Amino acid sequence: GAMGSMERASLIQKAKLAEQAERYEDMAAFMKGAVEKGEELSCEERNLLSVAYKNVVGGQRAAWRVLSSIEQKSNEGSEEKGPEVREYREKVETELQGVCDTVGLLDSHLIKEAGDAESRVFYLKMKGDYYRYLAEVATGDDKKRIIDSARSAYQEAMDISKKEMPPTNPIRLGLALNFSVFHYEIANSPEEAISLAKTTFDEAMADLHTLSEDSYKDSTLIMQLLRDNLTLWT
Amino acid sequence: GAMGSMERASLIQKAKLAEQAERYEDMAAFMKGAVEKGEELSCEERNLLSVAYKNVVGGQRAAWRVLSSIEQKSNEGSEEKGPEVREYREKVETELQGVCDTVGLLDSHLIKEAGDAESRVFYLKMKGDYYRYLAEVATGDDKKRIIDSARSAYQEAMDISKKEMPPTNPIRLGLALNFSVFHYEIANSPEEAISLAKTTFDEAMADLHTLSEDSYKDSTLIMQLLRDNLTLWT
Amino acid sequence: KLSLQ
Amino acid sequence: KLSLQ
Ligand SMILES: [Ca+2]
Ligand SMILES: [Ca+2]
Ligand SMILES: [Mg+2]
Ligand SMILES: [Mg+2]
Ligand SMILES: [Mg+2]
Ligand SMILES: [Mg+2]
Repeated sequence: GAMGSMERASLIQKAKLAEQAERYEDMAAFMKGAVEKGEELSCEERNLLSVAYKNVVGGQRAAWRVLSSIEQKSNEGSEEKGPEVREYREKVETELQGVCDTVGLLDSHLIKEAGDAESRVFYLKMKGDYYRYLAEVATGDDKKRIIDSARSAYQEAMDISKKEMPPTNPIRLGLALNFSVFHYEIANSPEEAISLAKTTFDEAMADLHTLSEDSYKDSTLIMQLLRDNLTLWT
Repeated sequence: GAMGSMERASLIQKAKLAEQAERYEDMAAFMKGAVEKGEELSCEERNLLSVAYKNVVGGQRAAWRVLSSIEQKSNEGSEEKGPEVREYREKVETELQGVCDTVGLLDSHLIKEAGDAESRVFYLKMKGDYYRYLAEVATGDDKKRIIDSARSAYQEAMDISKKEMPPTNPIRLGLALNFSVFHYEIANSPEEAISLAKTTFDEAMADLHTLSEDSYKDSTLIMQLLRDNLTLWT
Repeated sequence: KLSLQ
Repeated sequence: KLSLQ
């Protein structure tokens, strides 16, 4: 890898600088280099990895949606414009799929070394998320298998989080939020999405009394995102 | 070039799609491919070229400024953090300089084939702009020569625009705005900056009566930018 | 927009 | 911020 010659600590320092500069491609390359040093990631480092790739793939997904919408309109009384829209949508799609495939890092070897609930749930949620992004663009013979890979990753994360974390844990809440979105947007299961979001919200509500002021702010922030989705869906 | 096998018209079509998707690196690569076909650019195509590279280099400049500010703070009672901030600022700087050097396109061979005032002033203003971006990061033995290259390009564009274009022409106005910024920010000549912005504004004001409603909106928009700078500088 | 941002 | 945007 191109980061093989840079110190782990220097990669982490530069990932933080890249975040401040809004250079998320650089940030992701730095964090990929840090992961490939082979050591486990701290909580802060896991967040740097997630922030970097979420921003990179977020831009790709936004562009894919714009191009897909144009492509769909061109396939209606529409005037033929040639293969260019499909070609360029395919180009963006392939790059997106490449980034999801890279986030490989989970399989080699972050997840197998993650033993604590906070690390293991974090990585399995990530695995669900990036299979979900692959599912968003999938149209072929593997679409069902991609969806099931997302589901399986989310389900293992959910099982661990329910056994090992309090209902207000922000990682547990963000996992439940995203698995609920998976049910709604990917799995054609709006009722499961709503049930999961509602039960997650209610159980967190009942546990807020145990929290410090700072933890209360952390948990209620994600609870509001659950409520926002429930408001949209009901 | 990687775009050598794609049709000129397909490159232009994909540049427009990339703009809609906010994929400005792609947009710039497409427009570079179109320029390298060797044909002159239409007015719309010149704008696509400019939009693409302005967005690319704009992100690089914003990141360079963040990193430069951190580097300056580290060089004060500050704690030594190693070479990483300088290294990463240098990395972003080198990439920025590479993009400016690419925008090469003007020299091979856009400017020498540009005979009409609207094309020639547009390209010479671009040449001034990208030498100005090189000047913003220059610290070495060529800083003075870089500044003079920007000045010389702007001056030739100004001479042509004053002889061949009305004072309300949007290209003429945007050139005057940017040359005024060059005087203020690069050449240590705030009085020349203010004089140029004021004279440009006043002469445009006196010519607005000749314009259609749509041309009036185009010209007054850039006049407001001149006024905004004058308000800041006085 | 719906997922954790 | 000052130049043509
Ligand atoms: Ca080492
Ligand atoms: Ca051809
Ligand atoms: Mg290396
Ligand atoms: Mg371990
Ligand atoms: Mg090619
Ligand atoms: Mg010509």
